[PDB]
Amino acid sequence: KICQFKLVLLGESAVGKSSLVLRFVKGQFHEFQESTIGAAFLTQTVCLDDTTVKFEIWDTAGQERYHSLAPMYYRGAQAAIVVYDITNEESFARAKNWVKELQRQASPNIVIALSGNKADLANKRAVDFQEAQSYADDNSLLFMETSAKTSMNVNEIFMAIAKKLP
Amino acid sequence: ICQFKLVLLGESAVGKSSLVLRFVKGQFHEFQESTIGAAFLTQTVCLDDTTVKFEIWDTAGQERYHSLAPMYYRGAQAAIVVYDITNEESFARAKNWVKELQRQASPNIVIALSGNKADLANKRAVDFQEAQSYADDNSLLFMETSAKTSMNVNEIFMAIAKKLP
Amino acid sequence: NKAQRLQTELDVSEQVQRDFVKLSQTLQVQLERIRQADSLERIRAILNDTK
Amino acid sequence: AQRLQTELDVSEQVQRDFVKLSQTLQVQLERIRQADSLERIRAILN
Ligand SMILES: Nc1nc2c(ncn2[C@@H]2O[C@H](COP(=O)(O)OP(=O)(O)NP(=O)(O)O)[C@@H](O)[C@H]2O)c(=O)[nH]1
Ligand SMILES: Nc1nc2c(ncn2[C@@H]2O[C@H](COP(=O)(O)OP(=O)(O)NP(=O)(O)O)[C@@H](O)[C@H]2O)c(=O)[nH]1
Ligand SMILES: [Mg+2]
Ligand SMILES: [Mg+2]
Repeated sequence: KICQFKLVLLGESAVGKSSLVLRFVKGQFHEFQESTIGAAFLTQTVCLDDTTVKFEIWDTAGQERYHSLAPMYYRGAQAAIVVYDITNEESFARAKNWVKELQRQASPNIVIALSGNKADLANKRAVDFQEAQSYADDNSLLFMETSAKTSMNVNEIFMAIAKKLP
Repeated sequence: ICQFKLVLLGESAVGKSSLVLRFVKGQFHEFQESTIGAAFLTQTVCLDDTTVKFEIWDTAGQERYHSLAPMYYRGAQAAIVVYDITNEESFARAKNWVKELQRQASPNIVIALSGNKADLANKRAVDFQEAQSYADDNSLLFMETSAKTSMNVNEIFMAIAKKLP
Repeated sequence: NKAQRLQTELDVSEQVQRDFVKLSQTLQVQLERIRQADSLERIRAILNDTK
Repeated sequence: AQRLQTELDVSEQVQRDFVKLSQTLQVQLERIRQADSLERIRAILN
């Protein structure tokens, strides 16, 4: 049994989308990742136990100018990860708008995941875990704090998407 | 020992992608699709005692892509401007491409003029001499070609490589 | 006259933009396929597909 | 209006981001097409 699908990462610039993907796919973490131009594409096949799951991954440039293009990436996607920096409250609200957009534009069946990334930088956490958890529960969003730096909960959230995927 | 960037320009459908297909892959297609954005190929040919690499950018010639051409020919050592010897309008369009390069491209750019589709001489709408004169007055490398018959395709490219500093 | 030809210039802009977005998406899918190719003969086929 | 102009500018800025991006991808594809072995190839993809 082969189940490949399309997944899109969305979020304000510099919250760690690419890093997160580099982690999951190539198991790397670059400290000085440069801002994505337009978007990046990578794939990754991970088996759950018996069935093989292929991730077609679109990592979008997060800067505001690229906002109107986003649909050309998420349209026809069965999964999404909206990412924010837990040390940035503004990047958490911006993340809220991405969720509302997907809920309005994208398929109703899409599995959305919310990532509070840079959990390793809790030294200056500006977004309470419990408030992010709560926001998620109400919107039925798989939430999970992650660290592209330490790899904390990186593989899980991807793995958790695959299982929740119909 | 010597690689140089070259760009093709011309009105849509004059033969630019065919010209490059010929030169690069000896191919030709009676039904080449219109180019979207731009295409890129290279070709390494040994002059006579030195290898020169052609980095060739084949631009889409539809009008909506015009503001973008600068983004391809800036930094280019060479250009080819192509018109359809059976299309008088395409020749006029080529004159302005030449004009635009003389004003905006690098001052030492080698500009070639291609009277393409010369295999269809049976519908010549552009006098070879009316075009040879225009080229001489603008210091261009004029040369009628055919992508179908491969006529002057290697030459024009080789003339360009030759005239390059 | 002002906001006229300017609305159109925008629309053409947006049209070109989308061409190049679709162009890059196609190229990236192809580079990734190649990254996944097993044999060198597999790579030639990918490089010869459609866009 | 004033905003329609700034809208255009942003538009054309993104348009150029993707033109550049496509130029890089095409050069990389071309280097791959010139590659002699899976060695060089995986080197290019890096
Ligand atoms: N400590 C830490 N730093 C991280 C983490 N994820 C990304 N960073 C850092 O944050 C910066 C930006 O990361 P990057 O992945 O480029 O962000 P992005 O969301 O892809 N930016 P854009 O949307 O502009 O392409 C990099 O310097 C990177 O090292 C993380 O989990 N922990
Ligand atoms: N008879 C003849 N037809 C030619 C020649 N070169 C190209 N053609 C024909 O002209 C048509 C368009 O060619 P093409 O290479 O796509 O033109 P172009 O200038 O690249 N168009 P665009 O700018 O839209 O990408 C095709 O039907 C092609 O076969 C030639 O030398 N002789
Ligand atoms: Mg990024
Ligand atoms: Mg063409």
